[PDB]
Amino acid sequence: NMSFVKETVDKLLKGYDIRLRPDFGGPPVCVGMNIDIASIDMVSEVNMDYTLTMYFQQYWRDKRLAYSGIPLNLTLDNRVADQLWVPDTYFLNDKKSFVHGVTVKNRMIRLHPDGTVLYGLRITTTAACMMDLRRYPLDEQNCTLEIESYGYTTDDIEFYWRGGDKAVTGVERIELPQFSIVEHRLVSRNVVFATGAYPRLSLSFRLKRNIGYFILQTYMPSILITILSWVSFWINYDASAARVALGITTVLTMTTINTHLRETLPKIPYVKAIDMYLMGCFVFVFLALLEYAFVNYIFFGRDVNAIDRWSRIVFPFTFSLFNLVYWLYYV
Amino acid sequence: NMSFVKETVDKLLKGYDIRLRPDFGGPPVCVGMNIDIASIDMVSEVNMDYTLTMYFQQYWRDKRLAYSGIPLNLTLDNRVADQLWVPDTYFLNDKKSFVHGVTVKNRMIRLHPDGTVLYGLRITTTAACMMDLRRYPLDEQNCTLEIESYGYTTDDIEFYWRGGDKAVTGVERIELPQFSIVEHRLVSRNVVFATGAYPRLSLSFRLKRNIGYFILQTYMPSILITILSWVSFWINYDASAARVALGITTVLTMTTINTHLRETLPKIPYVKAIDMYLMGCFVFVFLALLEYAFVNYIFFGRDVNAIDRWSRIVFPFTFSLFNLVYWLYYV
Amino acid sequence: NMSFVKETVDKLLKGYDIRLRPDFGGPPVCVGMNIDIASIDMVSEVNMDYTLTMYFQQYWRDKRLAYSGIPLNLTLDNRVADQLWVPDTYFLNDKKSFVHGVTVKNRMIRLHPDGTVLYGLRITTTAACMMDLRRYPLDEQNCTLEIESYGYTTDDIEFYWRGGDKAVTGVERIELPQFSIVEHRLVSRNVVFATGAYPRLSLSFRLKRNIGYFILQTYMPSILITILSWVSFWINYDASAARVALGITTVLTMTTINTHLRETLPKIPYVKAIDMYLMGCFVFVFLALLEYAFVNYIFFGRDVNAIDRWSRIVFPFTFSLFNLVYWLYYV
Amino acid sequence: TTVFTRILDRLLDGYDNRLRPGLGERVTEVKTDIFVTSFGPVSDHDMEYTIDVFFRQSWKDERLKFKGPMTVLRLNNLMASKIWTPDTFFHNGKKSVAHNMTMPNKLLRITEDGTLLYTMRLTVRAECPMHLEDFPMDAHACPLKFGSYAYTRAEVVYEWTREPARSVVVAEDGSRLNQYDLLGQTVDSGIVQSSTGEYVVMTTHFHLKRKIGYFVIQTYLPCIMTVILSQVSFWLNRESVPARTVFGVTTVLTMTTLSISARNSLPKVAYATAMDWFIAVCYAFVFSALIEFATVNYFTKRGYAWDGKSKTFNSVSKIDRLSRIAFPLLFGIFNLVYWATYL
Amino acid sequence: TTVFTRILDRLLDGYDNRLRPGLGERVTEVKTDIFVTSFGPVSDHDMEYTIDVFFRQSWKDERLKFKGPMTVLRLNNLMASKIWTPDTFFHNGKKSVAHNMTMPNKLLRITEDGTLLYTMRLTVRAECPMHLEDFPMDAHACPLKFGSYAYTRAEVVYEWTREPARSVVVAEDGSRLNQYDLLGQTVDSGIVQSSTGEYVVMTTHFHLKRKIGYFVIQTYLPCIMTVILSQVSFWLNRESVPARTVFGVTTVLTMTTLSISARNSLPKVAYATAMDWFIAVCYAFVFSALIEFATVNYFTKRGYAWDGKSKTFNSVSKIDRLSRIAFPLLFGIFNLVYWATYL
Ligand SMILES: *[C@@H]1O[C@H](CO)[C@@H](O[C@@H]2O[C@H](CO)[C@@H](O)[C@H](O[C@@H]3O[C@H](CO[C@H]4O[C@H](CO)[C@@H](O)[C@H](O)[C@@H]4O)[C@@H](O)[C@H](O[C@H]4O[C@H](CO)[C@@H](O)[C@H](O)[C@@H]4O)[C@@H]3O)[C@H]2NC(C)=O)[C@H](O)[C@H]1NC(C)=O
Ligand SMILES: *[C@@H]1O[C@H](CO)[C@@H](O[C@@H]2O[C@H](CO)[C@@H](O[C@@H]3O[C@H](CO[C@H]4O[C@H](CO)[C@@H](O)[C@H](O)[C@@H]4O)[C@@H](O)[C@H](O[C@H]4O[C@H](CO)[C@@H](O)[C@H](O)[C@@H]4O)[C@@H]3O)[C@H](O)[C@H]2NC(C)=O)[C@H](O)[C@H]1NC(C)=O
Ligand SMILES: *[C@@H]1O[C@H](CO)[C@@H](O[C@@H]2O[C@H](CO)[C@@H](O[C@@H]3O[C@H](CO[C@H]4O[C@H](CO)[C@@H](O)[C@H](O)[C@@H]4O)[C@@H](O)[C@H](O[C@H]4O[C@H](CO)[C@@H](O)[C@H](O)[C@@H]4O)[C@@H]3O)[C@H](O)[C@H]2NC(C)=O)[C@H](O)[C@H]1NC(C)=O
Ligand SMILES: *[C@@H]1O[C@H](CO)[C@@H](O[C@@H]2O[C@H](CO)[C@@H](O[C@@H]3O[C@H](CO[C@H]4O[C@H](CO)[C@@H](O)[C@H](O)[C@@H]4O)[C@@H](O)[C@H](O[C@H]4O[C@H](CO)[C@@H](O)[C@H](O)[C@@H]4O)[C@@H]3O)[C@H](O)[C@H]2NC(C)=O)[C@H](O)[C@H]1NC(C)=O
Ligand SMILES: CCCCCCCC(=O)OC[C@H](COP(=O)(O)O[C@@H]1[C@H](O)[C@H](O)[C@@H](OP(=O)(O)O)[C@H](OP(=O)(O)O)[C@H]1O)OC(=O)CCCCCCC
Ligand SMILES: CCCCCCCC(=O)OC[C@H](COP(=O)(O)O[C@@H]1[C@H](O)[C@H](O)[C@@H](OP(=O)(O)O)[C@H](OP(=O)(O)O)[C@H]1O)OC(=O)CCCCCCC
Ligand SMILES: *[C@@H]1O[C@H](CO)[C@@H](O[C@@H]2O[C@H](CO)[C@@H](O)[C@H](O)[C@H]2NC(C)=O)[C@H](O)[C@H]1NC(C)=O
Repeated sequence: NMSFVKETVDKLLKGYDIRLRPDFGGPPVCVGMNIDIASIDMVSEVNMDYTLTMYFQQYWRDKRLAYSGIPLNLTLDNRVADQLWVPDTYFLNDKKSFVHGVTVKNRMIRLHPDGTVLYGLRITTTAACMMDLRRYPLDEQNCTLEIESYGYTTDDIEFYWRGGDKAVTGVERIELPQFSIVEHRLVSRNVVFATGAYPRLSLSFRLKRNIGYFILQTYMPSILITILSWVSFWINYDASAARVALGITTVLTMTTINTHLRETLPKIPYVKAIDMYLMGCFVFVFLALLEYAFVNYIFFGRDVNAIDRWSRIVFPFTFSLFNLVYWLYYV
Repeated sequence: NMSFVKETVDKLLKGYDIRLRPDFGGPPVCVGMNIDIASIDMVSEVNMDYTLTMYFQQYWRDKRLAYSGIPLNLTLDNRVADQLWVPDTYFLNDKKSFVHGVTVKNRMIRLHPDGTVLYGLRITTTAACMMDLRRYPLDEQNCTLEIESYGYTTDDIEFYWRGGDKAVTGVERIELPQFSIVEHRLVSRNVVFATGAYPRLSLSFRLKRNIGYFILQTYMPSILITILSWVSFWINYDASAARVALGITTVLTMTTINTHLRETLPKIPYVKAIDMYLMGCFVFVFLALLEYAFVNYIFFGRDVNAIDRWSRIVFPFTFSLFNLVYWLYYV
Repeated sequence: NMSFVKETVDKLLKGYDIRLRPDFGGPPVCVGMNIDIASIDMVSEVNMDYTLTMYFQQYWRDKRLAYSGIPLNLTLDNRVADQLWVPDTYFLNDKKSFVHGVTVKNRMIRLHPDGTVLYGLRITTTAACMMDLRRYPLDEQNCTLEIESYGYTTDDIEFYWRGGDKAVTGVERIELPQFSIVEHRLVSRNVVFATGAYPRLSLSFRLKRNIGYFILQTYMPSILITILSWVSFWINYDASAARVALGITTVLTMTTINTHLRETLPKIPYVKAIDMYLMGCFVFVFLALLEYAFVNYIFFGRDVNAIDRWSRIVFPFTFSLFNLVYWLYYV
Repeated sequence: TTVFTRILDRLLDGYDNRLRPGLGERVTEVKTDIFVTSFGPVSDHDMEYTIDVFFRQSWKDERLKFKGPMTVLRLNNLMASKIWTPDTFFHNGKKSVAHNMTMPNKLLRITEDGTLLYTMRLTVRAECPMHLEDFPMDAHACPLKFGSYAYTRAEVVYEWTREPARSVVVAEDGSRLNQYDLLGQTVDSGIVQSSTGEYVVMTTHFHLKRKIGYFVIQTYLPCIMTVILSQVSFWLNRESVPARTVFGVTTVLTMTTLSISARNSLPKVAYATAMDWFIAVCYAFVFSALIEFATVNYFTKRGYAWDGKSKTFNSVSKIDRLSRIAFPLLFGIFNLVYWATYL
Repeated sequence: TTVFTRILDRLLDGYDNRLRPGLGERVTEVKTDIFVTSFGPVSDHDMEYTIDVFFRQSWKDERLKFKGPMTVLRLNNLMASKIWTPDTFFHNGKKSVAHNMTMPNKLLRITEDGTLLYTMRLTVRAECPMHLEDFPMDAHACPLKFGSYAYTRAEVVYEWTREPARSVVVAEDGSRLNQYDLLGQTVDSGIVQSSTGEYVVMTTHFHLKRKIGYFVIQTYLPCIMTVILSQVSFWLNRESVPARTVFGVTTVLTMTTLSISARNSLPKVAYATAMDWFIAVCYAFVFSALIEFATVNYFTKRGYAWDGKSKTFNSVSKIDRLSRIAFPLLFGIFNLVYWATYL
């Protein structure tokens, strides 16, 4: 009887006070939360945030909503949620979030005979992630999602992961070209403010950046230009025009790489690991041009070939030592 | 006689329960869907998504809305949809969608005497398309549009394409600046989750990128710079200033092409076919300048012309061989 | 006695028809407007608009809101403006406007015993300003804000600046990084459309661009390179490698300066005053390289030392003459 | 006031806004005219254009007949939501805005005979499909199509208030175009057949012609002078091997710098524009000029030039002598064919 | 719960939220404290900064006194719209967002004596006028001013909940500054007179100090090494004219490239920053180095360099000998004055 189901739901909402939490004035209401990750759209270093799409399900029991005589789980229209109490769950580090509303609002309400409420939302959220980019691009970030109740303290509400470690699924669905998911973790804790103590659920991912793009596009061109600057060491010292043109161009080429690479990479206003590598490579090409200026300065006075001969060994060896220390430190 | 129609519409909505689907508790309601693609605005590799504008029609029968006595199909003001049951259809892979609202909400409600409901929406949607960019710019992409019911399982609702393969129109009229729609496909399938089986309608396109733009903009400039570096092999090795200036300038110009190339996606950090071609071309120009460094280093100790003589053949032959492997692999 | 105040305010809104203007069907209602400018945000050449944040106060008298027995000016909650008639004032040249809504809507309603209404809004608006950039960056713009009634004609509403020429305050406090406000003006007039004649209030600023930034950024680097190209005239003509490299690099630097500068400046798709200067300086550095080509062309057959000697005077004198014509025409 | 309140209440009493006027009896005729307050910027990258208009619609509704002291009721725009209005939409619109500052930018006037004048202020981003093969010497006809979304031509038809040429009016000071000239507009009206029926569509085509003046100085002149500059190397003596190689290689870099900046202001179209062909040919002239020196350098017998007071000296290369004529003549002929073809 | 439902109904029975507490009787005192959860990024281009706060306001409303089994009512945030709240706005705020996911980020607590605690989570983009004459060695005081929009100081006054220093609290790990250091904040209150009356303003100044580490590696060091590099040309012999001309010209191009990209991170301010003076002087040294060579080249008597065997050779230029000391010394003196002036 479609009329009997309508009458049962109308009776529930005639004497239901949304201003009061379940078991108001008594024991705290326990809210179980499970997340089904749909995708992670973009991880932004410039904005220090990431975009996450997920199915956010909350699970709590409200004895006022218990109904008898209907052996079914009522799937109601999403507009009935406006007449029911829901937890005031918010994301502390979220910067901009919305619920998808095409073709209708992506919202689910499911009721159970004992009063249990399953409440699911399809949410796309941009959550803040203060990334430490000191090892960029060989860095490993840890981006979390803080889940907390805003108005209700631990004496009113309790959060827990429904299913334990199995509360968050779909992590294997995450396909990021620049990152790979190494580990995800579920944390349940209490956070104390001036207004009281609040339940906190934390979902954190450890993102490992892939180095392949930067080896091909940034590290390799820098190395070959630095190796290119060593060609001057194998040219005779009377070829002043040839060796200055090689030295000046590579110095200018190295700057052009840096000034244009930074315009592509995320322009964070501090020094990254690559900024140490590019500045180190600039020094090598700068020392190579300074190396000839020393040779050109003293072959006039009278071991002149010795400076060139030792430069063919010291520069490749020191750059190898520079790479050995650099790569062992950041890997 | 609009007075009679006003009575008819009010009679239909008197006691009409919007939370219950047609034939609630009985056989599932079959929803037929046909799409008229107005345009495909943008296809973004950076965001891995595309923008789609379409007329989205849903066909289903509701015996509660059957009417008699008026030989007409009732086209009502779109605000009646707020008083009618509509399917909770959403797009599973969309990122942000909206219904146009100028001058009014772009929504259509058309009733039929047998109870058939036509529900049309003009929607612009940004749907997720996980593009494989390994063969860029000679790649082919398969972007889909997943249509699913959010709350209702297959036991309550059913989806199908109205008209078979003719359900989607306007694809052949689409013009994309960077792509061409080779083919489109319609798939109907049932998808099983832990919470039950849900209907799925999938609309997919196969996009083939046009290589013509990149031949003139990226490939040919890189080939000509590579051929330019071979001119050094035809210059006398005694011209140290001339051949180093030619070699250094071309190597830098290769970096200038590589750095400044908007069309090579310097923004997203992924591996592409064009990245391997530009890196391969950079190796050739780097070996040509390094080729002179070996000739310049031993023409005083003593076969010197042999290295130059062989480079006039090996470099054009290896670059041709490099292009043979590259173009056979990516085409 | 807030209970007495509650009775007075409730009586005012009982029987209040917001659809009708005061003195509807009678003489037009005079609306006085004063603006307190808070800031001018971003005068953009790319979008040909500017952003204005202001306190928009409208003064009009509504006899229906006159109250007696309270020796106070009733400042009410801003939500009362939705229950009162307000003028349908709009900004004709605005492109995107919003009323600030944190913590609540930045809206003010203040009632007076005689029936005078003070209605304040804190508005950020982007208003279109079609700039003539022919003399950019030595240009002077005139950006306006057009204030008009949309539906009510001059027979229904009148607009005037409350306080005469003191109706707009805060102009002297405005600080623009790129512009300095020379003068502001207040105009009251009528604008005739097809639907009738409507009152118009116009606030206009005259902005004079500061040249200090562009002297150090664009003009001086071009002048120094042009002077750099004159160094070739002081090199002997037997040094072909030195004078061509000097001329070529200056020409290439000028292209580098021009191409990179245009990527900084707004994308104005027409010729600016600066585009005439940069293109004029390119010609000078192009004639300097062409000057050597003539000397190199005749020193074999044959005058040659005379051409080089005269170029040391003609080029500095012509470039000074070009600057005199350019700067007197634009400044 | 009380009398006027009763008049407004009487109009909406029993009014059903879900039914169009004359539903089931006659076709609803809507008269439309447009006053363009500003023809906004055109975006090549998005293939769209912005336009700000006063969009006026007029139709007859017998349910709104009234008798009173005034013949025309200039009402608050909130009255529009309580009555029936046409569901007009722009077929090629991408994202439109109905301005809401400080109040909804709408007006509604009801004449005593039931005629309704309904106007709103809109910013419309409409699709303008552009073929950019002739860029930057291309002309476009950006359309603006509007009609009913749900009502077929058997229910709602659209007409222009006056003669079609005079029904779209552009303000004299309403040109926000920077790189385009609005030559005029053509106004038409036809029938579009879709999968839901036949609909009346009103079409306005704005004919735009791009201004080439910016691109002549920014790209065409530097490219022509760079090609001419690369041909200056032909007049340098054949003994200046380092000098002419520096001239040749640097100009190829200069062309690369100029070429790269030419795609800053274009959409990533897969086809080649008219400016792409010019740069490609400019690359060929620049590239062939350095190849010419390589041929000259390949036969160069002596590394020393004329001493000035005369031993043998290298003669002027016959390749170099003919290159001073062939290269400029072919580039001049290419320019004549190129500019005549597109202009 | 049924008891609490009756209490809430009694509180709002006859309650008018359009009137402030004690309207026409006494000034409403609003005690405010701010908890900064994250001090977001600072934008030099827009002269703005972002901050995420818990904005707590407290005031007494005798109409909300209640007696019940509990002393504090922790109600849903929808109760805030049913009662009077202060119309607090941020004077320098540009575009602020009150977060509403998944519910309104607001809390309301009513004590039995009528005291209210009203907190909301906000993201505020406030204006911060910046004087960039010392960029990047510059410090700023970004204010955050708030008060009543409509109620004058005779109707609503604002006080800090505790001592002003302790009334603004920054989260220990809630910092989102990439190139700034938050040295601390000063808190003050005052009166501002406007065209509508006198209002109480509560002012919080955040003192920021930009970190120069990024610009030392990116700009200053390449500029200093380029200038030092351009002075290396003074140690080359005066006979190698093509070599030194390439050195002088290419470094001016290198300086131009570094100059061009250094202005990418600054607003188009009409004044010169501290970094613009440094680049202008660095440009002057590189240009002056080529002019120095042009003078030496002008007097160069012999085109052949020293053969290494011993016919006369060019002596080392007196100009070159002095330039090896004056140029490094003046640039060292300028740096000593430059860095002492700004650091
Ligand atoms: C958080 O805050 C935002 C506002 O900043 C809220 O959005 C607004 O929510 C209101 C309450 O639900 C809505 O009334 C309001 O209007 C909605 O607009 C949606 C489409 O958005 C476009 O159109 C609006 C209106 O012109 C325009 O403002 C916006 O910029 C877009 O152009 C509609 O889909 C939506 O319809 C929903 O409600 C109607 C009710 O009859 C149903 O019939 C529909 O089926 C649908 O369920 C509605 O009209 C919202 N948008 C605004 C103000 O822009 C969020 O809701 C807040 N979130 C939470 C969790 O509270
Ligand atoms: C990204 O970075 C965040 C921090 O910014 C990391 O989050 C931390 O994760 C660690 C785990 O790796 C957490 O440590 C664990 O916390 C649990 C919860 O503690 C709360 O509850 C207990 C009572 O149950 C209180 O006593 C406590 O004060 C807290 O209120 C503990 O239960 C865990 O203890 C377990 O292990 C220890 C031994 O190590 C045993 O002695 C215990 O009995 C127990 O078995 C543990 O301490 C930490 O709390 C998290 N911090 C925050 C702020 O959330 C993310 O992990 C990181 N991301 C990744 C991928 O690494
Ligand atoms: C982009 O990429 C997607 C995949 O990511 C492609 O989508 C697939 O498209 C193929 C067709 O090319 C689909 O294959 C078809 O599946 C139908 C549904 O199968 C389901 O249901 C049946 C029962 O009805 C089950 O048995 C089955 O296990 C599935 O659960 C089939 O009905 C189709 O049958 C057709 O082929 C068979 C022979 O193989 C014939 O016997 C039939 O008569 C009939 O012709 C068919 O197998 C596949 O399901 C799609 N996958 C998904 C995930 O959608 C897109 O096609 C691709 N885009 C482009 C442009 O290529
Ligand atoms: C930016 O550019 C705009 C134009 O686009 C300038 O605006 C103009 O400003 C001038 C004043 O500087 C305006 O001229 C004045 O208009 C007044 C109003 O005219 C209206 O009303 C009268 C009847 O009262 C009608 O006849 C008329 O048609 C209009 O409808 C006049 O009252 C003024 O008259 C006074 O000066 C004139 C001489 O100029 C005397 O003869 C009179 O006796 C009297 O003293 C005057 O004509 C002009 O109308 C404005 N134009 C527009 C389009 O608004 C801005 O000034 C400019 N910004 C800056 C900073 O310069
Ligand atoms: C990209 C074009 C590439 C073209 C490649 C064309 C390559 C090609 O075919 O070269 C052969 C020849 C080279 O002439 P070029 O003047 O460069 O070289 C002379 C030639 O080698 C003579 O034989 C020498 O005299 P000799 O008897 O040995 O004493 C003479 O010595 P000297 O007197 O100087 O000491 C050399 O200078 O050129 C043509 O016949 C005109 C071609 C016009 C081609 C026009 C093309 C536009
Ligand atoms: C910005 C630069 C401005 C430069 C302005 C330069 C103004 C100017 O005219 O200088 C010329 C003069 C000498 O220059 P320099 O030493 O290069 O020229 C020598 C000079 O001409 C001798 O007279 C020549 O010997 P002689 O008598 O023929 O036998 C000698 O020939 P050789 O023996 O080599 O074959 C020449 O090399 O320089 C100064 O006095 C330095 C002043 C301080 C300069 C301080 C610069 C910072
Ligand atoms: C309503 O939902 C409840 C909870 O999910 C369902 O109860 C589960 O039923 C499945 C049936 O296979 C069992 O395996 C689970 O153990 C049950 N769990 C609990 C907590 O009872 C119930 O079957 C659903 N009813 C309907 C009609 O769908």
